[PDB]
Amino acid sequence: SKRRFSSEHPDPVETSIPEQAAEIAEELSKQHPLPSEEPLVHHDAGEFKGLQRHHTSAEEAQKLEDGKINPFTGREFTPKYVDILKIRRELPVHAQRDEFLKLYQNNQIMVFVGETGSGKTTQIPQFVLFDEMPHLENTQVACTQPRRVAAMSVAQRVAEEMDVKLGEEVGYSIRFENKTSNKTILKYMTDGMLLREAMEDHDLSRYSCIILDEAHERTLATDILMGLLKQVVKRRPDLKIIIMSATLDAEKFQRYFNDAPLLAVPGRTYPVELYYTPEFQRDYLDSAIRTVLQIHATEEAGDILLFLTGEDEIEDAVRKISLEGDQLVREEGCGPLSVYPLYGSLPPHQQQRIFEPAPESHNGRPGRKVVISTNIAETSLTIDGIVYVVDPGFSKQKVYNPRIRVESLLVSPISKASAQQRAGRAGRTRPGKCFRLYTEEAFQKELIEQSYPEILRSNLSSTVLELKKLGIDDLVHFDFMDPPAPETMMRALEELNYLACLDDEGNLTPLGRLASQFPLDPMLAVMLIGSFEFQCSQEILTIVAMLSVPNVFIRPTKDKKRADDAKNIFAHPDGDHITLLNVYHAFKSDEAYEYGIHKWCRDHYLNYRSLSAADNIRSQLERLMNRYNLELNTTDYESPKYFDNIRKALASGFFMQVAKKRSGGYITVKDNQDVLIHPSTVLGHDAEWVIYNEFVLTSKNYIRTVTSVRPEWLIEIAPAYYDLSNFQKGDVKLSLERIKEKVDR
Ligand SMILES: Nc1ccn([C@@H]2O[C@H](COP(=O)(O)OP(=O)(O)O)[C@@H](O)[C@H]2O)c(=O)n1
Ligand SMILES: [Mg+2]
Ligand code: NI
Repeated sequence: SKRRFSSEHPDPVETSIPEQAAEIAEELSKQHPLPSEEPLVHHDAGEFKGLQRHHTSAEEAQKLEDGKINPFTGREFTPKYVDILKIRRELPVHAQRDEFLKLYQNNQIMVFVGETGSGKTTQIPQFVLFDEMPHLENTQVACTQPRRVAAMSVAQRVAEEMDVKLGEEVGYSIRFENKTSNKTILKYMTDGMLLREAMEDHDLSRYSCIILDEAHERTLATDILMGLLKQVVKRRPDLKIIIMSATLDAEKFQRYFNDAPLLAVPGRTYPVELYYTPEFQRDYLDSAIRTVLQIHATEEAGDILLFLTGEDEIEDAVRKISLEGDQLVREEGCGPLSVYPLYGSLPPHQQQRIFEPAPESHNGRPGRKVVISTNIAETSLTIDGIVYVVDPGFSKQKVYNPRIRVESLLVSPISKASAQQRAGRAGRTRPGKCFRLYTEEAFQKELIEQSYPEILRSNLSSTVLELKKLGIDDLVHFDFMDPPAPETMMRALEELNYLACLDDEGNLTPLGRLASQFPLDPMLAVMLIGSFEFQCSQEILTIVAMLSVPNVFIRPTKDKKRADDAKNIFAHPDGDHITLLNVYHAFKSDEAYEYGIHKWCRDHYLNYRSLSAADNIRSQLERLMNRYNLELNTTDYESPKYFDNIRKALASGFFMQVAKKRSGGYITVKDNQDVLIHPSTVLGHDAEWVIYNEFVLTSKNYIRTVTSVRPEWLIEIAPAYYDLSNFQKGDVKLSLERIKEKVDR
């Protein structure tokens, strides 16, 4: 039965200021509807006309590959393309090309498996390109990666293998980063971005083929896509699906996909000699740095791959190994050593540096390359020439606390499966070694078998809003390969209801529809959309962007005081959200430009990469707001309302993340949890009530990135949530009781 709404228990949708803005912006759009997406263009000079769709063979394709003229363009192949072509034809998948094609042609859905390095991601989409000829039938081919870096990098690679401009025929699409055009045939993308394209077009009519790659990682977006496409095939007989996975046990995938056929590529990997440590290593970084240097000194030629858990850690490791590395060249006469980082946030031109050849030695002692990388180097891509792996046995993983309902990112021990995959990378070129910084005992006993799929480790808030935009009604019976606890799904509906993205009946509100057009956490989108109603859109727009990137402040452990002093320039007391607005404003100042920008960031102890990212994110966000008719406005700084309005917008999205100061530490509105402010910030005596961006649990529980807020404002902005009937007795409800009555006449 329909829920009743009163002044005592209002409708969260009607009381949502963001909802108002959405309704306003929605109508502005109806005065000028948007044009339909720009069409695709291609080239036919008749190069393919000798080929018949879904009847093609490997030989028929070779002749075209071996022809003068690039069939997809009409221009002629470059001499480097021919060199590359010989190399890539030595990959294992090329032996099975006709076997693969025969399955592609006779089936809608198929499973593909092979060791990392078999040539799945780079080749198979090109195989499909020749048999499908999607540009002739006015379609594309999509290939999804769980990882940003894997998508961008491999797209750069395959563009060269097809001898085409990046962004023209071969292109890539990432969140806030897009290289594509009307010319694009083969599009490598993150599984998240394909999911978003599906939200706008449910049938994905632009793609005659969809390749879900690296399924074994079983990321949240991949699992959803598998669920969708399993339906789409019914509406679309003209669509073909390929599921690629690195694990040879795919039987579960076959059943889920309705007993689809399996193609397996046999392992070509060489033997890898495993080395363990005699006892537990408490500090693995120094253990790792030493192992690398040991190898470079004592071992025969070949390149080293080091697995670490994050950028700051990796950049720190690049520093030390570069330093001690240069010392051995000078002191001990070692061969030269090159050192490259790899992690998620890296720019593309920095990404591609890992493939550079090892330096040539003049000392008669081998020159070498060491790549310090995250789990990206586990299955997602391969670096030619790696004979040596160093495995500290840690990765940055998402954990979930269903009781508290909180997502945390923590460095934690890897699965046994991951350890095997890491070691396997040393045996590609020839026999090689893998040095594990744990004990053979720990590897068998302590490490777990496999990591649970992300769907089980996530809060489903964004997942739910995505599903509803896709037209899914019953979210419990949705076809997930591994269903989440239904309790988690029900919580997400509540939260999105309070955010006024959904009504009490579960239907999308105008806010929800608009919020889904932004690639942000629902809290961030709501905050951003309703921002102009609080007359600070320009400032909130900046703050969302800053929140979309890592902490920009650099605080070396030895240099702490100077770094803190540098930060207090931008620091706003009880303003951590406002601090973010200050650095970005400082970052874009004409003053920092004259100073020189990279030097400015370094001297002020700020990270240029993070701030550069935010700048791009902000631009991409501003573009969405102009498109969907969200007004850009700002209040004069001298105004008494200036900081109030920002705090109001912030509360509008984040009102469910709030804490009140203990009378007799802090208590959180939701769940009534005792917490402490993160040491990274101190608060004055005037902040009884604060909004926090982050819940951080290490032993004791912290809230980070905090900004004070007046509890009155909470009642005004979110009256449905702060309805006292929802609260249980405690310091929190009593205090709330008193703010209510004190509103008089
Ligand atoms: N991002 C990438 C991925 C692969 N490659 C090259 O392409 C070969 C591996 O092909 P692949 O990535 O398609 O193999 P799979 O892991 O997909 O099965 C290797 O010889 C790599 O050197 C590259 O240069 N850059
Ligand atoms: Mg691959
Ligand atoms: Ni049921």
